[PDB]
Amino acid sequence: GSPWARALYDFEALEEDELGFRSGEVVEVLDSSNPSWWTGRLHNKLGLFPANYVAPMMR
Amino acid sequence: PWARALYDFEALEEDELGFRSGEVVEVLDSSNPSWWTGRLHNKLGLFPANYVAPMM
Amino acid sequence: PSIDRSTKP
Amino acid sequence: PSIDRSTKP
Repeated sequence: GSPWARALYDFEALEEDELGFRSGEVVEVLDSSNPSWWTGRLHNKLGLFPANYVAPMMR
Repeated sequence: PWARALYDFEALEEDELGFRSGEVVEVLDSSNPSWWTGRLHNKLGLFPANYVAPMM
Repeated sequence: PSIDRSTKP
Repeated sequence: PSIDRSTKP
C-alpha cells in the first residue's frame, strides 16, 4: 500500500503536524515527494518527519 | 496550497482530518484521487478529495 | 457521495 | 542529527 521506511534515529515531534518516532520503528510513508520532510503514518496518526531520518525498506 | 470545504466531514479515525463546510484546508497531497492529505488547526489527516475545492 | 474508506491510503 | 523546520510543507 505505502512504502515503509526504517527509522534510523529518534525523532521528537514538537508540533501536532509532526510524526515523532523512536529509532527502529517502521513508518508508512504516505508522501515521499518533498525532499526534506515526508508524511508518515505511525501509531494511527499522520505527521511530517525528516526524510533523512529513515531508510526505505526494500523487503 | 489551499482548498475550500464544500461539505462538513466528520473524522472517525485518528488519521482523518475533520472540517466544517466553508473552512479552508491546506492540501499537502492531492496525488490520490479519493483521499487527500490536509492540514487544519495544525494537525494532518486524510479526507475525501471530493469534499473540497482547491484554491490555493 | 458515499464516503468509501476502502480507498484510503 | 540535524533538523530545520522552515522547509516543512
